[PDB]
Amino acid sequence: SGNAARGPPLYDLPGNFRYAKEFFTKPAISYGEFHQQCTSLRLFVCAGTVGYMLFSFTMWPCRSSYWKNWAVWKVPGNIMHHFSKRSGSIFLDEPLKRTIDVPKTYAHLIATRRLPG
Amino acid sequence: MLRYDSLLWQCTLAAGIWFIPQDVAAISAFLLYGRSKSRTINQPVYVDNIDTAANEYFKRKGLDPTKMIMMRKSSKITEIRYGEMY
Amino acid sequence: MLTVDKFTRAEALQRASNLYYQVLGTNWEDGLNLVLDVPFWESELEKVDHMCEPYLCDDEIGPIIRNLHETVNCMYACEDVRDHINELLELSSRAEGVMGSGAAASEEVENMPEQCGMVTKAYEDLLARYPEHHPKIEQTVGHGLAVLRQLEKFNFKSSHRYFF
Amino acid sequence: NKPVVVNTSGVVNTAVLGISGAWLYFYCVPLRRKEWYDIMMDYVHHKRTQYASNFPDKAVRTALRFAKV
Amino acid sequence: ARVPEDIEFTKNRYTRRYNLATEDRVKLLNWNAFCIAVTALPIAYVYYSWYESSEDTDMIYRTMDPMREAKADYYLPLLRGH
Amino acid sequence: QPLPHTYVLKDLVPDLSNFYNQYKSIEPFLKRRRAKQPGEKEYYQSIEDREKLDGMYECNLCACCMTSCPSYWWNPEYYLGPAVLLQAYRWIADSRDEFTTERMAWINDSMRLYRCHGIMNCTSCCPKGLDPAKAIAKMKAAIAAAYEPGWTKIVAQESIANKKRESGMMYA
Amino acid sequence: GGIGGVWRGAFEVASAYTALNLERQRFANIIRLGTFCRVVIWPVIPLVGLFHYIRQRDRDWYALELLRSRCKSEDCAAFYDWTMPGSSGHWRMQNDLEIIRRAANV
Amino acid sequence: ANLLLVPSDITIIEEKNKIAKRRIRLLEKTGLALMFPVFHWRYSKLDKHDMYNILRRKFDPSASDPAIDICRRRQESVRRRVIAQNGLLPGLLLGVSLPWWSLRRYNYQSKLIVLPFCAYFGAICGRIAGHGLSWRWVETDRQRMLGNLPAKVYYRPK
Ligand SMILES: CCCCCCCCCCCCCCCCCC(=O)OC[C@H](COP(=O)([O-])OCC(O)COP(=O)([O-])OC[C@@H](COC(=O)CCCCCCCCCCCCCCCCC)OC(=O)CCCCCCCCCCCCCCCCC)OC(=O)CCCCCCCCCCCCCCCCC
Ligand SMILES: CCCCCCCCCCCCCCCCCC(=O)OC[C@H](COP(=O)([O-])OCC[N+](C)(C)C)OC(=O)CCCCCCCCCCCCCCCCC
Ligand SMILES: CCCCCCCCCCCCCCCCCC(=O)OC[C@H](COP(=O)([O-])OCC[N+](C)(C)C)OC(=O)CCCCCCCCCCCCCCCCC
Ligand SMILES: COC1=C(OC)C(=O)C(CC=C(C)C)=C(C)C1=O
Ligand code: SF4
Ligand code: F3S
Ligand SMILES: [K+]
Repeated sequence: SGNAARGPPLYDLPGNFRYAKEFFTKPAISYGEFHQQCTSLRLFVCAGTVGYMLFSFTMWPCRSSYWKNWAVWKVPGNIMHHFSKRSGSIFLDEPLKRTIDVPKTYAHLIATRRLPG
Repeated sequence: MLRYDSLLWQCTLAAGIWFIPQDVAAISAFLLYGRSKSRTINQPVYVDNIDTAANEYFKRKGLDPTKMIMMRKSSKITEIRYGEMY
Repeated sequence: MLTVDKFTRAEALQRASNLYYQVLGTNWEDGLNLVLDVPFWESELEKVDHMCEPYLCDDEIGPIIRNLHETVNCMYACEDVRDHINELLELSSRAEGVMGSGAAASEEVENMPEQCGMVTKAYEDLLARYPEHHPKIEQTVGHGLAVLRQLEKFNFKSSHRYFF
Repeated sequence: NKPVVVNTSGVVNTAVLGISGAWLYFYCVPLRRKEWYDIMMDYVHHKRTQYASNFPDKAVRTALRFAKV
Repeated sequence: ARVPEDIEFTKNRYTRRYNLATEDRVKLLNWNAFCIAVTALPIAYVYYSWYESSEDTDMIYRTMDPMREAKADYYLPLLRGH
Repeated sequence: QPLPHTYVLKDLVPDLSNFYNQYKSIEPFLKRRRAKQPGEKEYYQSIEDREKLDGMYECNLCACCMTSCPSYWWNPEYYLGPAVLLQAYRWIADSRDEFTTERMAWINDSMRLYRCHGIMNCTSCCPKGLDPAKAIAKMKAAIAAAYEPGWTKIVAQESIANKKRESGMMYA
Repeated sequence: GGIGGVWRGAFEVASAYTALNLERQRFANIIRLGTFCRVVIWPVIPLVGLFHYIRQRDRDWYALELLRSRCKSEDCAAFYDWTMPGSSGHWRMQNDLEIIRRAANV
Repeated sequence: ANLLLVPSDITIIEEKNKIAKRRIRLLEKTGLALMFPVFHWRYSKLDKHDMYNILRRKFDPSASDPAIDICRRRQESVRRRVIAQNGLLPGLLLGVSLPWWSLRRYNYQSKLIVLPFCAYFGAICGRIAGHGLSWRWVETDRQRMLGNLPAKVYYRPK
C-alpha cells in the first residue's frame, strides 16, 4: 500500500520545514516532489490555523456559559440527554405556566430599553 | 474452478461475518436516534373509539363535522382530512 | 518565453542539470510516472530553454541542454510504442473474458502476428535513433515486447536476451 | 451560581484541539488515506484501449451522426 | 477484432502522435480543474452559513450590547440544564 | 494444475520468462567501488553480518510465492514480486556490497515495491520455509528512513553507467 | 452549404476548446492549483468552519444570557426549557407554539 | 387500539387563514416531483404531499395577525426546501456521465469501482449546491422549526 517514498515523516519537523520552504523558493520538477511540498506545507498551514483559533479564544474569549456543556467529561451525559427526552407532541396541549412573560418583557425592552415598570 | 476454500468464497464469508454485525448495530443506532426524535414530536397515542375521539376533536378545534372526510387508512389507523382542501 | 525573471549562468546550469537527471532517473515504464511528471517537466523545460539560450555554445551548459533534449525525445518516442503494446495486451486480456471464463469476451486481435511485427520494427528504430538511451529503451519497450512474446510466438533480435 | 466571570478558554480550546486533531489525523496520518490510490493502481491503471467499442463513444457518435454534426 | 497496421509512431518531442498517454494527461488536467471548482462548495458554506436561533439575537445586540462589551450577570442554571 | 495465472506452454509446464527477466533487472551480483587490489584475500564479513543473509540466500526460485501473490496476478509486468524483492533485500543487506543507496533508490518505486499489500501468501506457500513478506517489510522501512532528495539523480547516474550494456533487462 | 453548413460551422466554433490548446505554463499551473486545493485547502476549510460555528453559536447563546440578566428573572425555563423537543425550548419558539395553540383551540 | 391521525394545529390555522390559491412556480413543481417518497411507518415528518398543500395556499402579505405571520414563515421555509430538491438530479447525472466518459476506454472493473462512488459524490455535491442556493444555510432555527412542524398528528384525547 502507498506510494514510493517522497520525503520525511510527519514528526520530522526540520525535514518538513525544508520542503515547505522550497514550495516558495525552488519550483518542483516532478509531481511527487510537488506533492511532498504541499504535504509538508500542510503541516505548518494547518498548525497555524489551529494556533490562531487557540489564540483567538484566549485573547477574545467566548462570553457564554454554554461552552461548559462542551467539557469532555460532560459529553456522555449530553448524549444521554438527547436520547431521554420526554415523549409527547411538539405542540402544546395546555398553556405553559411561567412566572415571567419573556415575549412581552422582550417587546418592551427592545422599545424603551427599560423593564415594564 | 470453483472451490469452497477458494479465496473468493472465504473472503466473502469472512467479510459478511465481520461487517454485517458492525453494520446492523450502526444502522440500528441511527434508527434509534430517529425514534427518539419521533416519539418526542408526535408520540402515537391510542384512543378507544374513533367516532367519539373525532367528535371531541371537531368540538375542540371548532371544525364543522360535515366538511371533514374521515377515512380508514388501515385496520388500526383512521384519518380525518379536510374535504375542501385545494 | 514571456518572463521577466533573470538567472545567472550558474543557476541556469543547475536547473538544466537537475531536469536532465530527473527525467533520466524517473522510471519510464510506469505510465503514471510519465503522465503525472510530464506536465511539470514541460513547464520546467520551457524555463530552462529560455535561460540557457545564451549558453547554447557554452562548454558546460551546452552539452547538458543537448542531452536533455535527446532524453525528452527518447522519453516521448518510447512512451508511444509501449502505449501501443499496452493497448495490444489489454485487447488480449479483454478477449479472455470475465474471470478468464470467456463469458463476456471481447473479440480477439486478428492481425496480432502483424501487430507484433510493427512493434518490433519500432523497437529497433528507437535503438538506432537513440543509441545512448538503450537502458531506457529496454526498460520500457524491450520489456513490453517480452510480455507480448508470452502471448504470441514471434521473433525479434533480442528475444534470446529476454529468455525466449 | 452567579460568578462574576466564567472561564471558557480552557474548555473551548480543548474541544478545538480534539476536533481539529481527529480531523487532521484522519486526513493526513493513516496510510488508509491512500486506499483509493492503491485500488486504482491495482485494477484500473494501464488497462485501457482505443481499439475497443464503448457506449459513451458510440452514444456521442450516433447523436452527432443523427444531427449531421 | 482488428487494429491499424500503419501507425506513425512518435519520433521526437516535436513530432508526436496522439496516443492514450496524452489523453491521460488531459484527464489529469480536467480532474484537477474539477477539484479547483468543487473547492467553491465548502468555501461557500463557511462564508454564507449563519448559526442563529431567531431574528431576536441581532435586535438584542443592537439594543443591549451594541459595543460587544456589556457584561451580563451569569446565572449558571440557565444553560447548565440544572 | 499449472502455477496460478501463468501462461501454460503445455500441460503443467508454466511460462516463467517474465520472472527470469525481473530477476535480471535487480542485478544480483556484488558491486564494489574499488576493484580487488592485487594481493588481497576475501572481503571481510563477520559471522553476525553473515547471519543477516540467512533466510534470504536459500531461495530456490521455485516461483511459488510469485504465483501466489494477488498483486502479481493483477500487475505481473510492473510489480517485481515477492521472490525478486527478497533477493533485492539480500543484496541490500550484504555488508560486502557497496551500492546500498543505488539499489534502494531503484527499488523505491510505487509499482515495483509498494504493490505488496501484505497478503502473506508468499510466506505461507514457500517450499523452503523462507519469509519473503518479512523481508519486504524490512526493505520498506529501511527505504522510508533513508530517503534523500538526491536519490533520483543517483538512479540517473547509474543508468548512464549502463549505457553500453547489451539488450536485456537492466538497472535504468 | 445551406442551413446544414451553418449548423456544422457553428458547432465547429463551439466545440473548439481543448486542453491540448492550452499553453505549457497554464497546463501545469492548473494541476498545481488543483493539487494544492486537495492537500492544503480542503483540510483547512473544515477547521475555519468550526471557528465560525463556535463564534456564531456563542453570539446566539450570550444574547439569551443578556436577555435574562436585563429581565432579572430566575425562571430559566421561561428563557430556554431543555426538556422540550428540538428547538422549541427557546423562548421565541415557545411563544410561537402558544400562538398556534390559542388560535387552533376554542 | 385504534389510532386517529388528524390535521395538526398549524394545518388548522393555515386552512382558516388561506385567502385564495397560490400559483406553484416551475421550480417548485419540479422539486416536488423529484422528491423521494416517504414511507410513514409512524407519522412524524412532512412529505411531498403535505408540502404541496402548504405551497398551494395563499395568505395576505400585509396581514399583521401573529398567527398568519407564522403560516407565511412556514410556507417560506417549505418553499426553500422544495426548490432545493432540484439540485439532486443534475448532480447525480453529471456525477455518473462525466466519470463514465473519462473512463470510457478503461475496463469494466474500473467503471464498477469508480462510478458508484462518483455518483453519490455528485448527488451530494448537487444537494449541497441546491440547499445552498435555496437559502437554507441562512435560515434561523425558528424558521427551520416552523417549516418542519408536522401536518398530521396523532390525536391526544382530553
Ligand atoms: C463517498 C463520497 C466520496 C466518493 C468518491 C469521490 C470521487 C470523486 C473525487 C474527486 C476529487 C479528485 C480526485 C483525484 C483527482 C486526480 C488527482 C491525481 O491525479 O492525483 C494523482 C493520484 C493520486 O493523488 P494523490 O493526492 O497524490 O494521492 C492520494 C492520497 O490520498 C494521498 O493524498 P493526501 O496525502 O492529500 O491524502 C488526503 C486523503 C485523505 O483520505 C481520506 O479522506 C480517507 C479516505 C480515502 C479513501 C476513501 C474512498 C474509499 C472507497 C474506494 C476508493 C477507490 C475507488 C475509486 C473512488 C473514486 C476515485 C475518483 O484524501 C484523498 O484521498 C485525496 C482527495 C481526493 C479523494 C477522492 C476519492 C475519495 C473520496 C473519499 C471521501 C469520503 C471518504 C470516507 C471514508 C470512510 C470513513 C469516513 O494518482 C492517480 O491519479 C492514480 C491513478 C491510477 C489509475 C490511472 C488513472 C488514469 C491516469 C490519468 C489521471 C487520472 C486522474 C483522475 C483519477 C481518478 C479517476 C477515477
Ligand atoms: C515555508 C514555511 C511556510 C509556513 C507557512 C505557515 C502558514 C500558517 C497558516 C496560518 C493560517 C491561520 C488562518 C486562521 C483562519 C481561521 C481563523 C478565523 O476564521 O478567524 C476569523 C478572524 C476574525 O475573528 P475573531 O473572532 O478573531 O475576531 C475577534 C478579533 N477582533 C476583536 C480583532 C476582531 O480573522 C481571521 O481569520 C484572521 C486570521 C489571521 C491569521 C494569520 C496567520 C499568519 C500566519 C503566518 C505564518 C508565517 C510562516 C513563516 C514561515 C517562514 C519560512 C521561512
Ligand atoms: C486547554 C487544554 C487542552 C487539552 C486538549 C485535550 C484534547 C482532547 C480531549 C477531547 C476534546 C474533545 C471533546 C469533544 C467536543 C465537545 C463535546 C460536545 O460538543 O458535546 C456537547 C454537546 C452538548 O449539546 P447539548 O445541547 O446537549 O448541551 C446542553 C446540555 N444540557 C441539556 C445539559 C443543558 O453534546 C451533544 O449535543 C450530544 C452529542 C455529543 C456527541 C459527542 C461525540 C464525540 C465527538 C468527538 C469525537 C472524537 C474522535 C476521536 C476519538 C476516536 C474515537 C474512536
Ligand atoms: C482474470 O480475470 C480478472 C482479472 O484479470 C487478471 C483481474 O484483473 C481481476 C482483478 C480485479 C479486481 C477489481 C479485483 C479480476 C477480478 C478478474 O476477474
Ligand atoms: S517460494 Fe520461497 S524458495 Fe521459492 S522463489 Fe519464493 S522465496 Fe524463493
Ligand atoms: S503474498 Fe504478495 S502482497 Fe506481499 S506479503 Fe507476499 S509479496
Ligand atoms: K550493503
